[PDB]
Amino acid sequence: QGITFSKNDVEIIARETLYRGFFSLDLYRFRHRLFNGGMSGEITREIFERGHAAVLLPFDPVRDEVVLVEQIRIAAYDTSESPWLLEMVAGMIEAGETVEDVARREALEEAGLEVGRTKPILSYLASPGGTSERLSILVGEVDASTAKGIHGLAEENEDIRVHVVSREQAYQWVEEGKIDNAASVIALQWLQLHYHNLRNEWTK
Amino acid sequence: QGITFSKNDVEIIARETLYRGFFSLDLYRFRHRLFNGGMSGEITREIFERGHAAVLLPFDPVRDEVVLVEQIRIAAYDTSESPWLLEMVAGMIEAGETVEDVARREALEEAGLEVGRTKPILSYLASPGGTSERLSILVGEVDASTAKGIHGLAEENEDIRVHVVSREQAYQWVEEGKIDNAASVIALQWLQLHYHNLRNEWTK
Ligand SMILES: [Mg+2]
Ligand SMILES: [Mg+2]
Ligand SMILES: [Mg+2]
Ligand SMILES: [Mg+2]
Repeated sequence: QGITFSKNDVEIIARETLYRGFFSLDLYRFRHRLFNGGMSGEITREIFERGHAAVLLPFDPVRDEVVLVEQIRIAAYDTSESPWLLEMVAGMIEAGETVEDVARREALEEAGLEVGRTKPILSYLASPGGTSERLSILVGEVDASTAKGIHGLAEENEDIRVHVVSREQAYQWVEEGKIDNAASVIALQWLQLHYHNLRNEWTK
Repeated sequence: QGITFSKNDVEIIARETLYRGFFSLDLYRFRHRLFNGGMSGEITREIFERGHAAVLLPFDPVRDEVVLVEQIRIAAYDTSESPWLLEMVAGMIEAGETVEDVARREALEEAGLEVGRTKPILSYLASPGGTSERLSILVGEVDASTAKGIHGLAEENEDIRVHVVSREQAYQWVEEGKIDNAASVIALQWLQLHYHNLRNEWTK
């Protein structure tokens, strides 16, 4: 069971910078084994290179509440009723940083929140046919009564409003499509599948 | 409760295509309302434009099984032990096509699967800080005993292997990180939250 081939079965011949700006787009040139027993020819794929992220689900296990952050995401505009989204605390991981240190820093900058205990949720590839981006989600213990107001770093044009909802309310917003970004959907579905055990662990 | 601002509260000044090849990278230039009042100055964001996708979770409600498709995703290479991933049937939506039309066509091309009934799962933004991509997931009724072999369009260098596993095994592979692409994580978490009702609905 499981996948068929490993890194022994693919060679990346070269990568070519197609675009270099804030982010990059790279042409990967590679060959790989085929399920029928042969080797492919040279394949090329355009890959959006934008680094990787840490994501924090801020969960108050005493109150059974979730902290959401609201901010504009212009890329949502063309397919959404509004480009302002309800999301998880999150940010890019820079060289030498840990997932958990980024999560804590962003929780303070984006929601004014201190974080207590943490546990991993899941680490996922956002859209691996066209981007390398991986996002690593943690759940962090918070006191949701301390989560309120307008945050974000103005010098980076980051304008963020905190919302506090019950867990059940956040999950219903997923089921209704009011929360519809991957990081939040994955985190809140995970929470709906693990909240009993997590609340026990964090309130004993 | 809910979001604060709408499309009336943002002005997209211009979009500039910075790169065009198979996909595009666009620079959005815009200004938007601020939570504390007033308007931002001009902000620019680089946005990866690659269209939008339909995703099909193939679920056999008689057997409580899912059909997975395996193929290489070279963008996974740098952060994964292998770039061959276990994934949902999925494909790009072309002009005029519906999510359902694409899901049914791809199920045949990628897994040799006829699909009976379908239902919506969720529609999500893959990573809206840097890409506009939206993926719309359906669950599709299949006979997993018909699922086997190698598929994909060899003329597009699409080499795909079918795997059939129990729902429980697929979900445990999500928990373990062996399935870690957003579309499959979201779909299989949804299935874990809804399978009892879905099996009752589809075996009446
Ligand atoms: Mg952020
Ligand atoms: Mg931030
Ligand atoms: Mg596909
Ligand atoms: Mg296909």
